[PDB]
Amino acid sequence: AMVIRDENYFTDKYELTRTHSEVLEAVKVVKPGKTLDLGCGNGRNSLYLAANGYDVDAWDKNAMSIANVERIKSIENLDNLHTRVVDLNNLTFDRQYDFILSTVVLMFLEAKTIPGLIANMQRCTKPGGYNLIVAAMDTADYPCTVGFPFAFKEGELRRYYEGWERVKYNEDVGELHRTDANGNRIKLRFATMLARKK
Ligand SMILES: Nc1ncnc2c1ncn2[C@@H]1O[C@H](CSCC[C@H](N)C(=O)O)[C@@H](O)[C@H]1O
Repeated sequence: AMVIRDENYFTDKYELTRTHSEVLEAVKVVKPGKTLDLGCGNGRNSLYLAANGYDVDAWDKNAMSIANVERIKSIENLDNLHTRVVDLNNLTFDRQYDFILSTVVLMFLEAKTIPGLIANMQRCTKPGGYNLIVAAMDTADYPCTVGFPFAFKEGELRRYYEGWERVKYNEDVGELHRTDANGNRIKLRFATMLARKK
């Protein structure tokens, strides 16, 4: 009978990393609706959203991760969560979405993919709908020497989203989980954006 699905629910039951903070913020303004999670991983954001009345397409290239989302989906009876194993470097999609999110994924994709992928996300977003992106940057103050095949330049994500309402946009310094030669978390700027299409 206990129907609450908070940021502890999947985290504690299935040992997932807690729901991304920007997803927890986003849902304060983005109403439940049709959702697309690009590079869903082990599902921390897709399961949280499906459990809270969003209809979610959860896509990733890691078959083991998608099997894990499927397994949890079955246990929890999340009939509004739909998984696929895909390659974002060779994918085009056509449905209309209320909300598309890609959190800490785009830096793993080929540089040639990004302009077309961003264009596809923007085209597949309903007017009034939202896109949430968090991704690594490469800047003079914080070079990306981590080996990501892609990283945003300073101002680049802003420019992609020039005609959108930027509910949140920043390029703040964050940390990777991985550590450097001295065991200190690697520091990089990340483009974080929550944007609403006009
Ligand atoms: N070419 C590709 N196509 C689809 N997914 C990819 C990809 N390259 C990396 N990924 C996925 O990107 C994810 C990065 S980890 C971040 C996962 C999730 N967005 C979260 O916030 O927890 C992994 O699940 C990885 O498999």
